[PDB]
Amino acid sequence: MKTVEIIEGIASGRTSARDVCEEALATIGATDGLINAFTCRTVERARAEADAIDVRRARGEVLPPLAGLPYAVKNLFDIEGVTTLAGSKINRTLPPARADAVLVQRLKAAGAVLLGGLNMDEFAYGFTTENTHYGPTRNPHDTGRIAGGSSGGSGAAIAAGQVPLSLGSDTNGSIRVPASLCGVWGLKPTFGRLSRRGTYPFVHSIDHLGPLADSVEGLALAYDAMQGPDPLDPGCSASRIQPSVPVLSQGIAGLRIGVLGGWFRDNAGPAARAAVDVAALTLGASEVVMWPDAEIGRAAAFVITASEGGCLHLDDLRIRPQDFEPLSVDRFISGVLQPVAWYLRAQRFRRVYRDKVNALFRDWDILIAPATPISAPAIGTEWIEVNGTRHPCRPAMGLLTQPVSFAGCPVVAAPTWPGENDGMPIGVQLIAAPWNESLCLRAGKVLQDTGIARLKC
Amino acid sequence: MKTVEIIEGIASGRTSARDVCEEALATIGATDGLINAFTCRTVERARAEADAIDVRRARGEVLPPLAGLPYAVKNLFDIEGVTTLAGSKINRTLPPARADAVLVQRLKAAGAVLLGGLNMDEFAYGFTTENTHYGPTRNPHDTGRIAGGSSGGSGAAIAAGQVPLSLGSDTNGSIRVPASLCGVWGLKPTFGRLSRRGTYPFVHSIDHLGPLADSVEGLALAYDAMQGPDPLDPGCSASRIQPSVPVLSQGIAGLRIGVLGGWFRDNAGPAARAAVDVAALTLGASEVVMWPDAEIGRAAAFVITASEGGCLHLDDLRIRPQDFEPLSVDRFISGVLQPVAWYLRAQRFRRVYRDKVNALFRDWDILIAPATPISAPAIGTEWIEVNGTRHPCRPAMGLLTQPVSFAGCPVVAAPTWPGENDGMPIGVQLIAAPWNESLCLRAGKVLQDTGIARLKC
Amino acid sequence: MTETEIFAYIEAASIAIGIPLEPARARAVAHHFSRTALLAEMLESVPLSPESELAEIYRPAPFPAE
Amino acid sequence: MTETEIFAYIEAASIAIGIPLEPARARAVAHHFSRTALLAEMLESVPLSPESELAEIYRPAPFPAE
Ligand SMILES: [Ca+2]
Ligand SMILES: [Ca+2]
Repeated sequence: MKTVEIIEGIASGRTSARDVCEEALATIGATDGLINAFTCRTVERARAEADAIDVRRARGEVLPPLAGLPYAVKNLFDIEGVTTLAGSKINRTLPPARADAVLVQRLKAAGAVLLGGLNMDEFAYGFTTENTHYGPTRNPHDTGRIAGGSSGGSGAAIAAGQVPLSLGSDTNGSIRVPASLCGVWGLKPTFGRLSRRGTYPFVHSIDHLGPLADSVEGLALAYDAMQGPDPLDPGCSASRIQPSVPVLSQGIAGLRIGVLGGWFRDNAGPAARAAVDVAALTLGASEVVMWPDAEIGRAAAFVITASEGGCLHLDDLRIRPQDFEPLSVDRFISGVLQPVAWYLRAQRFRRVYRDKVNALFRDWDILIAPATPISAPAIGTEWIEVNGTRHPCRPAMGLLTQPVSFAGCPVVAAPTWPGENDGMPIGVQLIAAPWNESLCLRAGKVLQDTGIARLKC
Repeated sequence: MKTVEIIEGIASGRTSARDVCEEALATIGATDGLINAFTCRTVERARAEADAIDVRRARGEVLPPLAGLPYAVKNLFDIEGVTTLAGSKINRTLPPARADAVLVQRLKAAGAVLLGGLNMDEFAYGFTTENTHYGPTRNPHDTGRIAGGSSGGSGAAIAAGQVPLSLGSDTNGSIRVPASLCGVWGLKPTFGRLSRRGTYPFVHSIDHLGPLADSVEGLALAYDAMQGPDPLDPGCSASRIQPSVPVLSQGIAGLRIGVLGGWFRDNAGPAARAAVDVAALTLGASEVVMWPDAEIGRAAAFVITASEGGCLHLDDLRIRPQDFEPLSVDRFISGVLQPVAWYLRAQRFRRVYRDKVNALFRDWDILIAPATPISAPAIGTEWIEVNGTRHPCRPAMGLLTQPVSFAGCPVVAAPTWPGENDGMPIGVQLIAAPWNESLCLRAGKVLQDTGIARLKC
Repeated sequence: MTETEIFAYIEAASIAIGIPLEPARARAVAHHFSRTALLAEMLESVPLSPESELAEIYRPAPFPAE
Repeated sequence: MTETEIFAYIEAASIAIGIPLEPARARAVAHHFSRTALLAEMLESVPLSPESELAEIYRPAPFPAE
């Protein structure tokens, strides 16, 4: 049963928060041996938080909006008393975190109940959650296939029914990709909306944080709970709260909605195109629109990511290169060796790019693209082919996500189920101008109401 | 004639703008063959602007605050109808500028009269104005010695009595150094105060623009005239005008004024220390204060400067390295080849540095240091000794300026005349918190009233 | 850059920054680098003049209210 | 970090980015680079956590007034 029903069951007294917690714990116990989404279970904490909700309810209090809702978080998020792994072996010996990540604090204040931490590609550098140290996370819809990444555990935990809400990070696609491949909902908010404080970073210039969920209501509820300024967070630009929940069902009448072409069709396979097509038809979108400099946008993001990510880890690459993830360590090293001219040109190009994307959205409210070029490939896949072009599997999963995060535009990834496709899901990106998260969510809600976007529960 | 005399003399009708202009033109004609401050004389324009002021006076109009004041500008400033050289031969094939630099527009609107463009180290990369293409600019107090740089023409033109006001740029010292060595006044405002639009850049992350002058009043008057937001200028963060002229004579009663030690004494020679000592006594300053991480501040500025400056010129360095200034071309190339890790660490350290400097200024209003380690060396000097320690002459001229501009603190460079120093001047930096230009100017005024800071024939 | 130029650069740059690379690892690093070099070439196709600034420029402190 | 390592890096890096360097020019560039390498080493001594961010972080568009 989904987020909204869980919340209502506790709120109305038909079930206790504690019982809902014990069910999720049992489900994780019975399923995670195979799925491998969790790297730690905060059992004692979850039971205490759930009991605390039951006590508030018994006292007659008005319960907060996520009261008793179970969740879990990508293990780059600080959890009080737990060592933040960020998918690494290297971090195991660091001191446990003194406090929760700010977003975890805000979910807690909203009454949500924390079940633990989730597997990821090491240090966030990847799109497949094939972690050499911790094992791959497996796609619940077909356990020989990848969950996507780097927030693989965040996607897989929801698709397996372990929890209804999770948190992930997205720099070049790492929320949108696992949402797409696992068939669940994802929201990458505007760059600078949600506080990054108390998280292990990857690329200072591009990291975003945000929720995945079992429904679009879950996205909106978790997003509103986490909203607000944080003056101690260098990357935060949001000066006030702009609630999405009260207008979630307002619809799309009168909005200008377009379908992205060029880059976003050339790097889309047959299933991806079919998903966009049906989402476009349902949303009344028929004009094909070109995104400015999409390929160059990807290139600049790619350049800045590798140098910032790589250099962040320079001291460790010098002294303990062998303790890094073998699938990405050489990518980090390539990043450190990139000429400084590449970095500076990419940063200068980003100004031009920002001007062009903001100008594009003076004419459009929502733009539609596929989230991944294909559905989930088999674990261990080295190469994929997209419309007759070979790409390495691991970078290529983000071809369609990478340009959009570079401009910082909010995106909802809506889960769809196209027909020529072995029963596997693929997601669609609903993209809006900076600060227009509620338009993304309004569009997702229309997709959900019609049965086009859904989970296979 | 001094600034305030010129302005009042024009305002009251005792002298015409045209006559004041012809005097400056004649002085340039008689002196500049030797001093070599000017690269272009805008004779027709100067006569037209001066006549325009005399006409407004004759019409009964209220004259603007710089009415009839002659000035000139570093040749990185765009002058309408003139090709912007920025000290190079490479720029001579570029089209003439379509418009004046914004600061030039604002001086014109204030009634000031433009006499032309001034010599500089090529592309601003230097502290001595020893230009291979255009010749050295020579120190008017001893023409075998350097004027300092990169704004050498800006300092020398004032010291030779050619003009009472000039404009320069300061990235790592390039205003403060020639002010110090020529014995004139300089103001480097807060980073982001004055609009950079219509100027040839060096380091996007650190360039500042501002005036040099024959008096502290000239600094304040020119600064107020140039103040104001410019939304088309990416680097400007000043949202309103904060007039300095009305409070220039308010004094320093109650202010906390300190003397910088450590770095700022070890890299100060005997004359530099004597200048600080007398300026400190006159301002009531006796406590020694440590600037945070001064040496590292310099290092980070040095790193960012070389890579940003060098990469800005990459296309030309690829095809025509031999047409650059031989004294700096290999420094630009070194910059391009610096590891990206150096650049990113410097940018990360800048955040820490900014926090420490802002925290330091919670306890202090004004802090005092020497502007240069020594007075002007002989043209052609490759090495200097400061308190028995070798430094290369050309970078070393900015040892005391480079840390302070990296934090973006406003600085007035006040000209003083220490003993047993061959009669040569040396400047003192009066440094304040970001946005506190008027405290710097208030302190300079007390130095001027007492005769401690002054110009000489 | 040619494959030979990439090889010489990976070797010299990795030594300079303190990450010495054994032969198989140097080859793997060069493979990733070569792919990134193409993306970097694509950046050069967008014209930038000297006044085209960085996306974000330093702020020394917040501008004071009043 | 040796003289011969610095020289091999200057040569390979300059070829990689497209700046042709004669032997005497490469030596001059190495002289400046070596001085900068010391400043960079000094910078490396300052403790920075992974969460110690860049002085300026991207702003995608101004936050809308209301
Ligand atoms: Ca990535
Ligand atoms: Ca310099």
